[PDB]
Amino acid sequence: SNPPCETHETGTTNTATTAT
Amino acid sequence: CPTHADSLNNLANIKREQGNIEEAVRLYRKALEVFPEFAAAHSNLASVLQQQGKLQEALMHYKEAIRISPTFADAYSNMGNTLKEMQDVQGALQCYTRAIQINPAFADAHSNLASIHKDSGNIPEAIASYRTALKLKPDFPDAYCNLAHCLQIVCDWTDYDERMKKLVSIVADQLEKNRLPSVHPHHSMLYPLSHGFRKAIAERHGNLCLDKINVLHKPPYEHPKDLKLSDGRLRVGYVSSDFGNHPTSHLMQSIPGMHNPDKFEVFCYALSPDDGTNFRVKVMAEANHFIDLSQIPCNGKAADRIHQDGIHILVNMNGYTKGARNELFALRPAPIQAMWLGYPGTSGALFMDYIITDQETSPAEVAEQYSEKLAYMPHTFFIGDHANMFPHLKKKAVIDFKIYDNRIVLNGIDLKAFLDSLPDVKIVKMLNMPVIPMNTIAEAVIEMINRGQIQITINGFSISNGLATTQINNKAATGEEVPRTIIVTTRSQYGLPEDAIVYCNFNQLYKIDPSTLQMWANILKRVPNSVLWLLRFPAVGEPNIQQYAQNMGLPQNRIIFSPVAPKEEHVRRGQLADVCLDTPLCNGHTTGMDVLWAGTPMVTMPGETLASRVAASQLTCLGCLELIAKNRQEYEDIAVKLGTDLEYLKKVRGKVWKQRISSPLFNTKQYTMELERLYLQMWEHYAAGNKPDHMIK
Ligand SMILES: CC(=O)N[C@H]1[C@@H](OP(=O)(O)OP(=O)(O)OC[C@H]2O[C@@H](n3ccc(=O)[nH]c3=O)[C@H](O)[C@@H]2O)O[C@H](CO)[C@@H](O)[C@@H]1O
Repeated sequence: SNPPCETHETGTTNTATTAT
Repeated sequence: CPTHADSLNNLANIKREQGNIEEAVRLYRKALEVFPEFAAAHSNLASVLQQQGKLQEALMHYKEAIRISPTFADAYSNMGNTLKEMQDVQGALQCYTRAIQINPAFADAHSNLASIHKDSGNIPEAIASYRTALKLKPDFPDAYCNLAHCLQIVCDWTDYDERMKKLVSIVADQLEKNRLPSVHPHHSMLYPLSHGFRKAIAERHGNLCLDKINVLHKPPYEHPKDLKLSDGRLRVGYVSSDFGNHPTSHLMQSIPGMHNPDKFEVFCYALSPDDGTNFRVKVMAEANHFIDLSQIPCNGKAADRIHQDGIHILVNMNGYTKGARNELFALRPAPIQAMWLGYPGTSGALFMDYIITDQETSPAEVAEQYSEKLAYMPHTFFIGDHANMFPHLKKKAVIDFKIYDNRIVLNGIDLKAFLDSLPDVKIVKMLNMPVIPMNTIAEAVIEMINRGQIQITINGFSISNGLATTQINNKAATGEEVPRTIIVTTRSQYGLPEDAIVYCNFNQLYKIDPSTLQMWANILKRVPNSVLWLLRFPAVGEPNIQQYAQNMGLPQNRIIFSPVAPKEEHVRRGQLADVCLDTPLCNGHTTGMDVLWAGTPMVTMPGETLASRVAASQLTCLGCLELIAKNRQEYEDIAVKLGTDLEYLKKVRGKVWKQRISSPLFNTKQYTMELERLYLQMWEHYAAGNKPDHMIK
């Protein structure tokens, strides 16, 4: 397989919803 | 009233942006108290709950928001982020694709979908989605910074200078406005950021752990002030998600067993489940106590466990990498907590006391970049298990197909015994090197390689094609077991020229920047018969390197690419190269040790960051200061000299080959003893009633 390396999960973006 | 609820929801969004998560939760809940069918409040509340580590509770509220409002795209995209964090990739994908289906112009959803492609290894698709996100929303730090890392991975350097400029300004603006920087702590080593920005980035990510433990409301732990409960033994706990087939175990799997059981009691805390490898088996067997914390997913209960064991020194081997549970260290269950080996940088966090390093890696003049106190090992903080994992590479022999030391190579545990059965070996005084003449036996070996045969038998000895290891013994190919047969490794196996200097670099391509390739092209241009040996790591980065090399003057035939290989073949084939050119932006670390164990001289140029200085520290401990450059000219000149002065090359290669053994670089017993001295220095300082200070001997 591919070699296991030092890995990091990519961050995501939460969406804040404003009430109008 | 909607207005009462709307104002509470809007104010909570403000509190959330200010980093006041506790107050945000409070205000969202008060909004739901006023207006229970408030879809936005459910989704927004779920976001901060996710941020507090309350994942299952977050999911409940997302689903409630979607029941109330079936086309609430924000909720789908936000739910996906939670599912992704829970390692439910399929669930996350389905939420993202749904949100995008509801609103194709939803930039956040595209950017989050991109992160899945990225983490799956589908970089072109990740790049495309990130660009769709930026097209819809040009001011989007998360999307831009992660795109920048995608381009780094595949060596896309289009407008690289403008990219760096943008990255730094993004971090600057984010730090000023007190946001979580879109640049990950590990990635910050690759960009021209100040040391101040890098440590700040690490500190903010450390804060995320504080958000997750504040809700636990646990009191400060009491800590042992003596070694009386432990019969005078220092209780050391190693915490890692990488006890198994991971570069980390490949480095230190022997260390827990080397520890002195009369003075030390070793506790290994695994953050990951058993993968069934001999790596996991060894640590479980040789540690005094092995605890599977993947059975205890609550950080409160987990930290409670560590504390019950009465740990004096708790060791962080993850840092900001996957599998980390830094919340355990944030709860301070031990009186002394130190960073070690796993993460090439500062935690930036107050809950860490020391970083175990060395004078060469982390000089006093750059101590500013760390938040921890420096704890110096006497040589290098780095270690490898190569002596235990690959003892079959300790000795070698060659075949005179014409005397080269790296054209056709034999290795094996039983190699000496086989050579004794051959009445015509020449012993070339280089240790000395056995040479098999071009006889019947040599012809059979070369025929095996040429015809692509798996394995032949000579005098009862199994001779193996080096390319066919997995077909012969999987456990041997991964490094779980020492190979039993005699392995053949040739330059013809990888399309390397027989009559030329081979410069190699076996790192992931993200470590290469345009400055580095320029420096390599300068070297190749000055060494007429020379090629550069790289890995398709990943393969899609290949046409990029090739094109940029053309633009620097190198024809494509000067650069040879090989696929990534199993662990054992990767270490072994390093013998075929003449010189390894280390990457200055971020050095080979594990792969640095891999290269030196193969007996291959590595040329390095240490930088300012820890990650850019590890190779120089390895070479210092190894005892080869002449391979350490002080600038780019010297780096080029050293590499060009090795490639042109073939007697000097013979001297240097011989020196490295001898020093793998005689230097303390691969000596895990001497390492463990020295590490124990450092631990005791740490403990006495604390036991005497002092806060941590630089243990620079
Ligand atoms: C920049 C970075 O991430 N550095 C870390 C990295 O080391 P380093 O930077 O040396 O290595 P990587 O994380 O890329 O891991 C690559 C792995 O692949 C293996 N390989 C390589 C090529 C190949 O063809 N075949 C093969 O099996 C190497 O032996 C290594 O085990 O992990 C170590 C273990 O956590 C840490 O100490 C280092 O700080």
